[PDB]
Amino acid sequence: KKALLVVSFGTSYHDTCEKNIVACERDLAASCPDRDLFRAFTSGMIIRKLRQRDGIDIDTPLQALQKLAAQGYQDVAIQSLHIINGDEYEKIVREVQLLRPLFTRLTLGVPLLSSHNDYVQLMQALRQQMPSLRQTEKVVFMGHGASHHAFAAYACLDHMMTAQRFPARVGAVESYPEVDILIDSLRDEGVTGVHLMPLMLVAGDHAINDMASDDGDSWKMRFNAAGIPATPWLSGLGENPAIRAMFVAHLHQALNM
Repeated sequence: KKALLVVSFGTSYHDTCEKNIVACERDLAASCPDRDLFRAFTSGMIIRKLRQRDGIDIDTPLQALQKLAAQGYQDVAIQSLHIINGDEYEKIVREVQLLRPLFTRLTLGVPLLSSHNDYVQLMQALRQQMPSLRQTEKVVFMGHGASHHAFAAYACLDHMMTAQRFPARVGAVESYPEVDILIDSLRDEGVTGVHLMPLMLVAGDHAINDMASDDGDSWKMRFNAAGIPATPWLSGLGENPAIRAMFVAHLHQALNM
């Protein structure tokens, strides 16, 4: 009796959830034909909202594993759908370690950016969702998170793209790298237009409001005011099959360790 537990931050937006979370959940479940698929969200705020508005009861990672032990699952494999290997992920690391004694085997895969090779692979994956570019055009990715794990990861990715001349740049909403610096920089280089894409699992309010909207504080209005027309592409990273494949590869690395 084996289980597969897929852990996300969460979203209360059904459509982007279905397109990213569920799509990742499905591929992960499908690569484990002998496991039952279970879900857990981490964000209390999202859990409460789905409960009050939809009647949906989403377990936390602690509630999910306790219910799995009560159902007789002795071996549970867990994959978290995080981009950053940081604070959210370490919280799941602790909770898994705590509840380990309830099971014969508990295994946990790691977030997207957890080694040099993940950065390499993630940049290959991102290249698959980028539209055809004019040479004065670039794609601009919008990350989220101000922790030191998150912004260093965004900077590093920007550092690698720039060095290798990948036709994209990475910024982080209200974090680093800063989009105003990026805008200045792209303007001084002669950038003609940009494609804004979320560097996030799902397209939530950050992507809808801060990245793509018509509010004057959005990244696309600020690119436009700098004379660099911006076209928003509201899709989470879960919609990209190359990213879903990285999640799968991480689940199987953990199982194989």
